[PDB]
Amino acid sequence: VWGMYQHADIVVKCVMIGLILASVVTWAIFFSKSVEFFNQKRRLKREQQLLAEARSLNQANDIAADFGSKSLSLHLLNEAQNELELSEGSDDNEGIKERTSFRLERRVAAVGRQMGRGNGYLATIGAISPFVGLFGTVWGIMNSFIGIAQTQTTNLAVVAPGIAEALLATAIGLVAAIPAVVIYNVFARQIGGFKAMLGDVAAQVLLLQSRDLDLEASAAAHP
Amino acid sequence: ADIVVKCVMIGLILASVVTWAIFFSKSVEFFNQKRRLKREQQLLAEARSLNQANDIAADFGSKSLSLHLLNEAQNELELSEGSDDNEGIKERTSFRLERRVAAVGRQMGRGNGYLATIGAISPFVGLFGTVWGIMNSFIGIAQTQTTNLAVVAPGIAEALLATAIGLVAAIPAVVIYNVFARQIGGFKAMLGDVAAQVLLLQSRDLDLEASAAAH
Amino acid sequence: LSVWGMYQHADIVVKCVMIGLILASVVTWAIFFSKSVEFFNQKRRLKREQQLLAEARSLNQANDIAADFGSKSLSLHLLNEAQNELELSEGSDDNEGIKERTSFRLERRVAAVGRQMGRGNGYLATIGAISPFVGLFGTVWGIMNSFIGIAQTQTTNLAVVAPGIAEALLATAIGLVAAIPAVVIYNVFARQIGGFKAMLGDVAAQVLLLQSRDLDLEASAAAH
Amino acid sequence: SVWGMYQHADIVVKCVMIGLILASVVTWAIFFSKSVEFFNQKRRLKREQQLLAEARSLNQANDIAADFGSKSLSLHLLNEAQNELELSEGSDDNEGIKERTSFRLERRVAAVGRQMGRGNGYLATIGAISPFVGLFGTVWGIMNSFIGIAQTQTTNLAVVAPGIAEALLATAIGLVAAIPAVVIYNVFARQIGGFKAMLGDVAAQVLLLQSRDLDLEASAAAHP
Amino acid sequence: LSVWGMYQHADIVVKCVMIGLILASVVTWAIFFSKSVEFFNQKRRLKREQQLLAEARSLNQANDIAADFGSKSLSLHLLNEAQNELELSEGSDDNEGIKERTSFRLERRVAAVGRQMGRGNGYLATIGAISPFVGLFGTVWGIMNSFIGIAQTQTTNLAVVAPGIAEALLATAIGLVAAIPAVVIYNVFARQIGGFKAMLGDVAAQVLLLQSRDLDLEASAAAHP
Amino acid sequence: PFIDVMLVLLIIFMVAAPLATVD
Ligand SMILES: [Hg+2]
Ligand SMILES: [Hg+2]
Ligand SMILES: [Hg+2]
Ligand SMILES: [Hg+2]
Ligand SMILES: [Hg+2]
Repeated sequence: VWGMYQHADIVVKCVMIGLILASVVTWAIFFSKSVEFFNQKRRLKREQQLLAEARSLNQANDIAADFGSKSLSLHLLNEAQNELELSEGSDDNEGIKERTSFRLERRVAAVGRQMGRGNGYLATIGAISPFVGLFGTVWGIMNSFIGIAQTQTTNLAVVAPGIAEALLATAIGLVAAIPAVVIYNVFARQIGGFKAMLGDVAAQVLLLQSRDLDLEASAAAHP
Repeated sequence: ADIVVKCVMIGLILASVVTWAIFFSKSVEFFNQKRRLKREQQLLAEARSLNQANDIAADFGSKSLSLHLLNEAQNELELSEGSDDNEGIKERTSFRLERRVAAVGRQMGRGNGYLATIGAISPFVGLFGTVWGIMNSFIGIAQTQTTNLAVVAPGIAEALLATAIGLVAAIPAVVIYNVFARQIGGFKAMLGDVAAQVLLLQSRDLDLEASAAAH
Repeated sequence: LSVWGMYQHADIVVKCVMIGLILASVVTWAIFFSKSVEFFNQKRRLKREQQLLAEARSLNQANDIAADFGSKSLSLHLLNEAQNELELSEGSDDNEGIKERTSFRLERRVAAVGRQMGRGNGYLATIGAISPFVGLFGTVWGIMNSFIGIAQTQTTNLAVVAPGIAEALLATAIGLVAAIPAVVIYNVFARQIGGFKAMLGDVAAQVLLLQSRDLDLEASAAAH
Repeated sequence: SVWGMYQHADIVVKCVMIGLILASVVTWAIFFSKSVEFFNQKRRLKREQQLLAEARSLNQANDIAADFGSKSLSLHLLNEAQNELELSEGSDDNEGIKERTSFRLERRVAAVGRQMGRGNGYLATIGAISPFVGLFGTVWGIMNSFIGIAQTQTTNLAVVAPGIAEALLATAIGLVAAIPAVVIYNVFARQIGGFKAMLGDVAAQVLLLQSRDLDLEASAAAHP
Repeated sequence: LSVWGMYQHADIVVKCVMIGLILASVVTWAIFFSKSVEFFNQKRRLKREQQLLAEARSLNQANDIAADFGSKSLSLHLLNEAQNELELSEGSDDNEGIKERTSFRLERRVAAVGRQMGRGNGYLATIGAISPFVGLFGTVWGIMNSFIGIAQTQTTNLAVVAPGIAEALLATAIGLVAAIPAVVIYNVFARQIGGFKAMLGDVAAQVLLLQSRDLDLEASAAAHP
Repeated sequence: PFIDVMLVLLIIFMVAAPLATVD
């Protein structure tokens, strides 16, 4: 209760408000990054299914023509094409391919690091919440022994408020701790899988570019 | 008694039910696919070419994994028709196969997350149950005037059962998780071996053919 | 009191926790001893074979030094694997090719050997994982039996609570004796398996070097 | 009384409390010093990357990066690439130049990391043993309490509540010293990770420019 | 009684936990001191060798600068390994090969030296992880025999059992006193061994760079005489 | 850093179980 929980201490009330705030942060993160993640994943799976039919790189640029300016696959395809324009006139294809991959994979890596922004918060909250709770309980039963030292009435109605605030400290510690760690683990799984899917679309682009460079260089030799 | 403790315990029991459902269904999956892959590898051990491999695996079944790898190598050979660079084909083929295996790996471990978290957080959700209980009891002794804990002892025991159930729900989840990790390990190993065979056969044939048309 | 008494003196649940944890300790130490003598053997003999192959200026000299090693020897398996990739590739003009396929095979074998060495690590890892939970379940059973004692006797004395708490602390003590050695032994086996996989990798590197050097010297030697 | 609580403890628990307070002091000093240093260096690097993203060549990059002052990292990377082009003057194999440049630049980035993590070991260790030092405070304290109840007989009236309260204050301070160390260390790992990532992107830009320019130069002089 | 008597007056199991934990602390300090003298000598020796070889610019000059670094010197061993790969490869026309074969050699020794530096780190890590838990076993066994004691006769009046609880908590105390120094020593050994592996890696990279540059400049210089 | 939860909870029951009696 508002009068019950506010009764008899400062520090323990502060660990209580801190841990409940931590739970709020975990759940706010949860909803916002949830809608973001579902949207972007839906879009990406659509784009990969569409690009699976491109027999070349030009066909890919046509399938991705309308994908949108903020789309990722248009960013990868644009990176490959821009590496073809900057390398215009080079006799070494074995090089071009290299320069493209280095670009593309790093883009993916960067997006990976852009996915894990804020996951540090969930990790830390789930990490220290049982320890902050544990400090709450140790402070509580410490206040209990202080209580039996003042009045010297020994047991058992004097120890009770201290034991109460201690078990409340552990309870709040677990309620903040568990959802944070579970959500963090699902974010590890999903960030892994999404980073992988992005890797798959990038790999499609790299393959198309390499194959076309080989067919072009080999096509004007013998014929 | 109370409310929260019973919901926590029924939650733990539901978690135990999910543990056993995963146990049975994943058991059937891993055994079937592991058997199919073992057979397919023993059969492909007869391959002296890439064409002989595409032939041994023609009827392996449409959902076969080895037919998917072999079909990927062959498809990379067909899409590259007219290329003079054999060092190219090899690369692209490896890259393709290297995705395949990973994807299949990621699809076998789709469910282990549930077992892992259930076995990890089950004792702690149980502990929350009992701590809420004993907190309600000592809150009880802080009203009126009391002493002689024998009055609140049953409530506290009832609380300790929540942790008991938490641990009992946790144990099968943890053992099952470890066994499924081992099996996925062996499976990723086998799938990797079949992919490695396809890559070798392709590389060797492209080398012997390319060296034969240099003379 | 003493041990056997402490067993026959206790509940049925703590009886099952004691028998379970005692069994888990037994398997932990058995694994330790058999895999310890085995690992000592494998490292000793492998180090011997590496010393012999260290004199090899040529891959043929390696196959000759390794002629009589053992039917199950690891170095003979690596040299035989290189030989098999040279034979399957016979007549190829791309040596850069052969080298690739050879390394690819050799450095897979090592990894596979690792997974066979860790064929037993699953048990130790799992025992160390569940032993504290089984012990903790035992102790919670103890303290619960204590509060039942204070519920019957309506006493609150120390001697009605004593049996339950003593049983709980028993569950904890045996819980630690089963839990700790599983974890240290598991980590020591990870450390030793790492060193073994590394050593085998070094022999593989010797084979790969000899092959690459010889192929280069042959391809360069006939030109002229 | 806080002064009385303290005066109730022991000389060992006193070392535990003053020790934990000192450790908390050093963690906060580290936080402020390396924090200002790191923000400065990060903002500088972000500025430089934003500038160098527009360079269509390597001469254009060396020109845009003119200064940038001195101690800047991008000028150090560009200078390493330049030094490898100058040492290789007269080499016809461009595959070589390229290779060598990456080997240096990559490795340089790693060194920067090792200079960023110098001193973070302190935070890791303090956050590692702080709960253990507090726990030692409490167990030593409560041990003194039980010895106290041992030499005086009948029961213990109020005598050591405060001793026990002070032990529990030892664990409380132990956790209060431990937690900020661990959180600070984790933010430093995350930020250092992102830093190595940005520096890695600049190094990669230099590498790309070098490769593209050497290829276009070799191709333009491979036909008139 | 006092601490010494409290040791001599405790149970046999708890006596063994305490003596064991002091032994672990002894091993902790012996390891600390010997590895300390070793790592400081070798680290600043290597720092010198790196500073000298930074001027090599040749790999003939590297062998010459390192001509006397000592028969146990690490840079002399790496330079000799590259040279030995040049001598065994005499007559190879493929440089792309030599470089490869050279690198594979060098990067193989560094790791090995690294793995020899971390020999014994298992003890520090294991002692720092286990010692509080083995101590915890000591006290839990102690208070367990105590509570077996209070339900025998069966007693009350807590002041009669207090010596047992004291002599048990001593075991956790000793466990922590052995545990903490192990953890600190292990952490500095991890970081310092890291820096050493890095420095050795820097010298090896110098060797590889010099060798590559020589092979390129020789091959290109005798291509257009 | 992990068992410390279990350690301190077991300790707190060894502190609270004597807090139980008598008086
Ligand atoms: Hg507050
Ligand atoms: Hg319900
Ligand atoms: Hg039984
Ligand atoms: Hg101290
Ligand atoms: Hg002993």
